[PDB]
Amino acid sequence: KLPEAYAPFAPIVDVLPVIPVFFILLAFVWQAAVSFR
Amino acid sequence: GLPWYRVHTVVINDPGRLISVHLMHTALVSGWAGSMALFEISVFDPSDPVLNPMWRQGMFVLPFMTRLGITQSWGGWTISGETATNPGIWSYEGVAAAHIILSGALFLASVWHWTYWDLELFRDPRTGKTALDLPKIFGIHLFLSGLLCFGFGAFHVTGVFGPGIWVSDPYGLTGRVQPVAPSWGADGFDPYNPGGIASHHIAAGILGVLAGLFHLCVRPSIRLYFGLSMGSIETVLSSSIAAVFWAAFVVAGTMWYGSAATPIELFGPTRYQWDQGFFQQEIQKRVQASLAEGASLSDAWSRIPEKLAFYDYIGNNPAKGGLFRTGAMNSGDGIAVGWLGHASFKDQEGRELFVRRMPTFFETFPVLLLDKDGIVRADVPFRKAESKYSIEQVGVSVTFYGGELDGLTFTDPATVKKYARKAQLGEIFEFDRSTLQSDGVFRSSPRGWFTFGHVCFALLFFFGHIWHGARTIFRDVFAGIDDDINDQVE
Amino acid sequence: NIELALTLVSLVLVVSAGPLVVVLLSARGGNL
Amino acid sequence: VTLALDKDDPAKEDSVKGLRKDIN
Amino acid sequence: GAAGAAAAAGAAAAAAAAGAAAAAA
Amino acid sequence: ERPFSDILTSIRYWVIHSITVPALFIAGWLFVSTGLAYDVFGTPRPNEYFTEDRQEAPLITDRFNALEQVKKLSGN
Amino acid sequence: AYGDSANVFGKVTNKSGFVPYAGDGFALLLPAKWNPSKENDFPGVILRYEDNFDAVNNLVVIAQDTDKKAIADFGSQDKFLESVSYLLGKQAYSGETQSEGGFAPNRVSAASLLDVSTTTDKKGKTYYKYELLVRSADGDEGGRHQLIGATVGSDNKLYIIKIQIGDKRWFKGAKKEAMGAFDSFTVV
Amino acid sequence: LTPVDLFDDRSVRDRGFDLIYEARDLDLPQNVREGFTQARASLDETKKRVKESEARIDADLDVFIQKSYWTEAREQLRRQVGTLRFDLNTLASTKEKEAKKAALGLRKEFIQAVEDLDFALREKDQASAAKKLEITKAKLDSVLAAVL
Amino acid sequence: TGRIPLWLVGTVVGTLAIGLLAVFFYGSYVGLGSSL
Amino acid sequence: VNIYGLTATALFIIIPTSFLLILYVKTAST
Amino acid sequence: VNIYGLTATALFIIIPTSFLLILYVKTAST
Amino acid sequence: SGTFNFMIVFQAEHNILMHPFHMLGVAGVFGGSLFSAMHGSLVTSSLIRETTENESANEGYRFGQEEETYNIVAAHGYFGRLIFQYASFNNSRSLHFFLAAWPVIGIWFTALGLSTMA
Amino acid sequence: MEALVYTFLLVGTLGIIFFSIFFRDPPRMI
Amino acid sequence: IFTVRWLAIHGIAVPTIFFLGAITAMQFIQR
Ligand code: CLA
Ligand code: CLA
Ligand code: CLA
Ligand code: CLA
Ligand code: CLA
Ligand code: CLA
Ligand SMILES: CCCCCCCCCCCCCCCC(=O)OC[C@H](CO[C@@H]1O[C@H](CS(=O)(=O)O)[C@@H](O)[C@H](O)[C@H]1O)OC(=O)CCCCCCCCCCCCCCC
Ligand SMILES: CCCCCCCCCCCCCCCC(=O)OC[C@H](COP(=O)(O)OC[C@@H](O)CO)OC(=O)CCCCCCCCCCCCCCC
Ligand SMILES: CC1=C(/C=C/C(C)=C/C=C/C(C)=C/C=C/C=C(C)/C=C/C=C(C)/C=C/C2=C(C)CCCC2(C)C)C(C)(C)CCC1
Ligand SMILES: CC1=C(/C=C/C(C)=C/C=C/C(C)=C/C=C/C=C(C)/C=C/C=C(C)/C=C/C2=C(C)CCCC2(C)C)C(C)(C)CCC1
Ligand SMILES: [Fe+2]
Repeated sequence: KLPEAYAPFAPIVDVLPVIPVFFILLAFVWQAAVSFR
Repeated sequence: GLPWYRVHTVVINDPGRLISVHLMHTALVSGWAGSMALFEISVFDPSDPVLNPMWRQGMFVLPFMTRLGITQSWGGWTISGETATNPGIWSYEGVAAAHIILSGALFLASVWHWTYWDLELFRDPRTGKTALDLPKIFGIHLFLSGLLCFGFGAFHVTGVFGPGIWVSDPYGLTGRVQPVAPSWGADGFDPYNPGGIASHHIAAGILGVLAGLFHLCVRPSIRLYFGLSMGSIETVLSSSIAAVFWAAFVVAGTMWYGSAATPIELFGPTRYQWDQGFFQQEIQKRVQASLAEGASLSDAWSRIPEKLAFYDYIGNNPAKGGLFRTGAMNSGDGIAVGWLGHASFKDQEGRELFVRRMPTFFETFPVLLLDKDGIVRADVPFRKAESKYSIEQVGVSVTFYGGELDGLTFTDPATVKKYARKAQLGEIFEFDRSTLQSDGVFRSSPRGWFTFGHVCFALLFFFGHIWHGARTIFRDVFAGIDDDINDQVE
Repeated sequence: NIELALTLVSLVLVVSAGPLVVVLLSARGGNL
Repeated sequence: VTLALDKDDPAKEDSVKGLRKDIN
Repeated sequence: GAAGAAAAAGAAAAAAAAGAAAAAA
Repeated sequence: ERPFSDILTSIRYWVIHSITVPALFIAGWLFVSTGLAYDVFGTPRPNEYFTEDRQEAPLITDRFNALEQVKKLSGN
Repeated sequence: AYGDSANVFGKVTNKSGFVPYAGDGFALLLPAKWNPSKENDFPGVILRYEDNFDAVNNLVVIAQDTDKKAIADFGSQDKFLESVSYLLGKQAYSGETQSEGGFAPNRVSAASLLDVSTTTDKKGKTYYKYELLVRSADGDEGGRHQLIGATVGSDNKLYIIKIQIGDKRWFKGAKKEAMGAFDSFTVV
Repeated sequence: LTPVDLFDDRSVRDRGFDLIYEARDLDLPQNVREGFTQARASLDETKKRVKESEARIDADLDVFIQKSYWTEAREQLRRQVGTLRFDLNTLASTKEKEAKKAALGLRKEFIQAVEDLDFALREKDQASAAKKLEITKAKLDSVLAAVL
Repeated sequence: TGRIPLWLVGTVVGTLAIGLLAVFFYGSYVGLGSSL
Repeated sequence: VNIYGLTATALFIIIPTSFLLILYVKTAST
Repeated sequence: VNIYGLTATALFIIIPTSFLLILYVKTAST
Repeated sequence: SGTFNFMIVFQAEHNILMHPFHMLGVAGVFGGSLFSAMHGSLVTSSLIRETTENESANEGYRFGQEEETYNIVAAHGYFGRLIFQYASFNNSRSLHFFLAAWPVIGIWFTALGLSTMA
Repeated sequence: MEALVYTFLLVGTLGIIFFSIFFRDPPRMI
Repeated sequence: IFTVRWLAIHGIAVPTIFFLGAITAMQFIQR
């Protein structure tokens, strides 16, 4: 596990790897917001 | 000009060449029927009808002559196993000749209608062009159809004037051609009743006459003239191809399932008789009929007919075959010579054992010997390194009852394994792989080959129904679509 | 289970945080 | 010794004797 | 069960309130 | 009229489909979580596969008497 | 169709991996993923479960009636296994061979006793527990582990358990299912 | 038909048999599975193998060098010696904290003597490997006079 | 018509469609059909 | 090696081969 | 009945039969 | 038959049928056979009448002609009523890209599925 | 014997491939 | 609104959300 001065922050760490899947999805939201111009 | 696949459509416009081109096909079909019946008579072996019958020898059209009364030959022999004192004119060779003589007569008629195509009958009055009155033409031919149907049913099948059809017992032992009586109750729709066949062709023959008189007189509706495209000779082709694959699924269906119109003495047993234990139960019903009245084992198994034990065999199952395992059933395992007995298995604790028979799916199947209650006690194991059900340790001996090995016991662990692997195939028989140089692996009966053709034909004729129904409804757009056809969108 | 619940709260605050940029920038301004 | 039913059960088990009336 | 219907009826009345929170605006 | 993009962007669509759509999801949730789906379709619950009579897979093995046999195989 | 609620958000009823069994005169904890086999290998089989995955992994209990009251009356543990050596099967290949590797001549299988014990329970009766590895010439499963345990009950009846596990499955977790079933075997 | 035959192998588990079965069940920790817990829990088994490791170094490794058997001297230094790094940490983790730095400092330079002996045995330099070995045995006795 | 933006509909509806799919992968590791 | 298959192969070649050659050389001369 | 003579008869028919049919249907269409 | 051995042994050791990239490859060759029959029949069923019924319709196209021998609007306006109107491709260039991309991407996955089971 | 028939069917198929490439009916433009 | 286009979608969409509520509750049935 993490060092024990950081183990309360371990719930945030389990969400951190999937974030670049949301970066490719954000390019589709931004292009949907300009209506795919 | 035309493509290769469109050459026969020169006949669609003139009815005289349509007579001539159906006459040539009819000369070839009956020319096949006589030629195949001459080929089958020239190779048929009528010596043993009990243990080498016609379906065992690859005879395909000989069980169709024998189904409608032709049982005798110009070589003296019959089917039931006796000498014909008067073969008559309607032998097998008389009918094989009557189709060849008809083949040449239909040949000459086709040459006539090809040259004399421009008959005045084919041109309708007051327009002068070639036309056919297809509602009345159907009414003529439906009238002749129900007249032959009633004639075949009341006279040929019923035995009023004709000979009759083949009728046997449930177990394929005692079968002859005898007349039937029509059965008009609910029993006439049981298709294993031969009386429903005679009761069919009378009732369907009378209705086909009455329907034929309708279509002779009552002209069709105009709304139903255009909607079914009655003025084309191809809307009758599409509906007739639809009629003949419907028929070919029914015909191949009743051949495969078995019916009174498909006897097992002519076409062989069905695959559902091996699966459902049809002959095995009756063989056990007759042993237990004799052990209950007071008799020995070897004196009860001798009372079973050798023909009944031959139906109880996996090699006469029509679904134990192959698509390119060609020829007779005798070419596979040999000509059956004699029933070799009934193998009964006992172990060293004096307990009877019963070989689990090979199911119809299995090309190979492990041999298992089960007890009375259904628990495996012995087998021929694949791994013999540390076994616990081997025949050698369990001590399986085999005794025969009836047949050629009656009252003979085998305790040799090599011999017992040989007959245990023959007992999963059914009753034990002795063959000869030298008379026809047999391969060693089974074939299918004519009951299986007829079914294979007549479902492959019934499925390819579904596509021909689809093609020719499409060419009538879409006759105007066959060569392409119009240039201004863009009005079909919003 | 608070360790599983905070992981869900951390998911929702981040999975919104991308479209939160896109929604807010669409409303005020609009140079996306 | 053996009924005709429990001779066609250990040999075929798809038998029309063994399949019908098999609620017992 | 009950808790599968309690939080179900919670958002049945929350989305009815939140659906009316913008319907009043 | 109404070509699939003035519906999804209309607010009257979502004053309907934010009420009927969750109440239909909950209706599907409660069809199974009240055990009614095990009763309507006759699928066995995870404590209903093996009674005390049999500890093996069922086998129907009888054509015309299957209706009361599957009642005996299920244990009712 | 009795209406019981589905187990939404509910606690499990069995994560032990063992099902308690009670036959006639004995009780043991069967491997929970195993199912009853309709096979009688041996004279005296009461139950015989096998694995769902492969039929090599199986157990069997055997209740022979005997004239003796204690398991020491059968002699010692070394003289006991040679009497009950039929549990390991018989070499059905009486062929002559010297080309199989790691075996005596004409032997295509060789059992090897690896462990004995003399454990008891809260009733006082001692057991004869065995642990073998039976190798074969083809060497299927990497060998086969045998877990033989035997005792005589309070009704002069010899109860013998034999758990057979293929060695391929043994190191992959079927030791926990077998030893947990083998230690749980108590004859009342 | 013959029965199977038994063999008295009840003492192979006492010697070495149930050792690859402990290294294959995935319920034990890997320190129990790799043999790491058992080396730390019993001090005398490390003290047996470390005195055995110098028996493989002080006597068994020079013999392959004067006859120039390189691939039997590269792997003499890895076969039974292949636990000595893990062993010399367990024997040095039983000392005082100013004695452990004296222990791990001597243990660190014996590592630098073996890794220099290995490279001498790698380019087949017999005049260097026979010289690097005498340095290696001196650094070996300095560690073993500290941790035991 | 145009009362709610279509891209915000397609984001939100697409999110709880991906969110519902993640429940189907969550339930594939726990409960029924989890092999434990 | 049978009498059937050696000549069924030759008839399935030559009867459709030459039929197509009858139609092609008819066409290629037009 | 040999493998030679049954198929040498069939080849001496069909190879010159169809060759003449190739040349006739070529000619009769001209 | 050596290929067939290679397939049968592969499914025992790697379970290729239960792999999604082989599932996508089957979708590429079943889709690629559907779309070959679909695009192949809509073009064939939209041919402009250029020849008679005594000659094949394939004679109505000339190699190198610059006009376009079938009606794309009638083909699109037929598949539109068959399932849905916006479920079709009114763009023949966009039709032929999807016609290329469905087998090629599907076989790209089953080539990688075979290479991941490698 | 049948291997002679097998190679004749394989050589004959590779013959048609050779004629379909180098003796194809050439596409005339316009 | 009961038209053909309404009966096409809600023939599909109404049981789809009913089963998606059913299948989601099956993910939390433990045993
Ligand atoms: C009148 C002359 C005549 C007679 C008496 C026979 C007699 C015989 N033929 Mg031959 N045959 C004839 C003409 C004749 N044939 C012609 C002209 C042809 C060329 C088409 C053939 C081609 C032929 C073949 C290919 C075969 C025979 C066979 C047979 C034998 C059995 C027939 C059988 O089982 O058919 C069964 C007949 C039917 C099941 C009839 C099918 C008709 C369907 C059911 C009716 C459906 C349409 C109907 C109009 C629906 C409306 C009904 C109602 C509403 C009106 C029998 C010896 C068989 C044989 O063993 O010969 C070696 C055989 O294989 N025949
Ligand atoms: C669907 C109709 C149908 C079918 C298929 C059969 C089929 C059969 N019947 Mg049955 N029958 C039927 C209807 C039918 N019957 C009807 C309606 C009656 C009542 C009239 C009978 C009454 C009847 C009797 C009484 C007998 C049969 C017999 C037969 C069998 C032999 C007939 C045969 O093969 O002729 C095949 C015929 C042809 C293929 C046509 C050949 C054409 C000839 C050769 C051309 C030349 C004609 C002439 C000789 C030349 C004249 C010269 C002139 C110009 C100068 C066969 C199983 C016989 C039988 O089974 O005995 C063993 C028998 O005795 N049938
Ligand atoms: C009281 C008088 C009477 C009596 C006793 C009979 C007795 C009989 N009739 Mg007849 N019949 C009569 C009057 C009578 N009929 C009259 C007045 C008519 C009107 C003209 C008919 C018309 C008629 C027809 C058209 C048929 C019979 C058939 C039968 C047989 C029924 C049992 C059978 O073989 O089933 C077997 C037949 C069926 C089970 C038919 C089912 C049809 C299936 C669905 C066709 C499947 C093909 C289809 C394309 C499906 C796709 C393929 C599939 C694999 C997916 C029996 C001989 C049938 C027959 O001869 O069978 C050999 C038959 O097909 N009868
Ligand atoms: C529906 C039609 C039909 C049916 C069911 C039968 C059924 C039967 N016939 Mg008969 N036969 C028929 C039509 C039919 N025949 C016709 C039209 C002829 C004239 C040519 C014959 C001539 C004939 C003879 C001379 C013999 C039989 C024999 C047999 C039996 C064995 C079947 C067999 O070996 O199949 C073989 C089946 C296959 C090989 C599968 C066919 C699958 C397709 C069609 C292959 C085609 C693919 C490809 C394009 C071919 C190119 C390959 C090339 C190398 C040739 C069986 C009872 C034999 C028998 O037992 O007689 C006693 C026998 O000696 N038949
Ligand atoms: C009662 C049955 C029947 C009849 C009378 C016709 C008649 C016709 N068909 Mg249709 N057709 C049928 C069944 C039938 N078909 C079936 C079952 C199918 C599905 C396979 C088709 C599929 C079909 C297509 C796709 C087309 C036709 C066309 C035609 C026309 C020209 C045929 C031609 O020139 O062939 C010429 C054939 C040859 C020169 C050689 C064919 C050789 C093959 C391999 C068969 C070998 C012959 C074999 C010995 C006989 C066994 C047949 C078996 C049923 C017993 C003609 C109107 C054409 C049409 O409509 O033109 C506008 C057309 O394009 N048919
Ligand atoms: C995929 C199947 C299929 C297709 C696309 C067609 C297509 C066509 N058929 Mg064909 N046809 C088929 C199957 C098919 N048919 C079958 C199986 C039969 C019975 C043999 C027929 C018999 C037939 C005839 C006799 C005629 C056509 C005609 C036509 C054309 C006009 C449309 C029509 O009336 O359809 C036919 C209508 C249907 C197939 C729909 C009927 C479906 C009903 C509602 C189902 C009833 C079954 C029942 C409820 C289930 C209980 C039994 C169950 C236990 C198995 C068209 C080309 C006509 C034509 O060519 O005109 C130019 C014409 O004359 N068809
Ligand atoms: C050895 C290979 C492997 C063996 C394969 C065996 C099976 C072969 C199957 C295919 C057979 C040929 C199919 C039809 C070809 C065709 O129509 O071409 C059409 C072209 C016409 O082109 C035109 O031909 C004109 C000449 S003329 O018009 O033909 O007189 C010419 O002037 C013009 O430039 C040109 O455009 O023909 C030619 O160019 C030359 C004539 C070809 C003669 C047929 C050859 C037959 C094969 C014999 C090979 C030896 C066999 C025995 C040894 C194994
Ligand atoms: C008496 C016993 C019976 C004798 C019968 C003997 C005659 C039988 C002749 C049948 C063959 C005729 C076929 C001509 C074939 C032919 O001429 O093609 C051309 C033809 C139509 O082309 P068109 O419409 O342009 O026609 C123009 C005209 O010139 C044609 O006459 O295409 C078809 O008819 C569809 C079927 C083609 C199928 C082509 C082969 C496809 C499969 C290829 C397999 C090998 C490659 C794949 C390997 C994996
Ligand atoms: C002139 C004349 C005559 C003669 C006649 C004759 C001689 C006839 C013959 C006829 C014949 C001799 C015929 C035959 C026929 C045959 C056929 C017609 C066959 C066919 C075949 C087929 C059709 C096949 C098919 C197929 C195939 C391809 C393979 C397999 C599958 C199938 C089956 C599909 C006389 C002298 C009497 C007198 C009078 C006149
Ligand atoms: C029921 C009956 C029967 C049957 C019958 C029949 C089936 C019949 C048929 C019949 C027929 C089916 C007939 C046919 C005929 C045909 C003809 C008669 C033809 C002719 C032709 C011609 C004459 C031609 C000529 C020519 C030539 C050669 C070339 C040049 C040109 C000309 C055109 C000139 C019997 C016997 C069983 C018994 C009695 C009753
Ligand atoms: Fe295209």
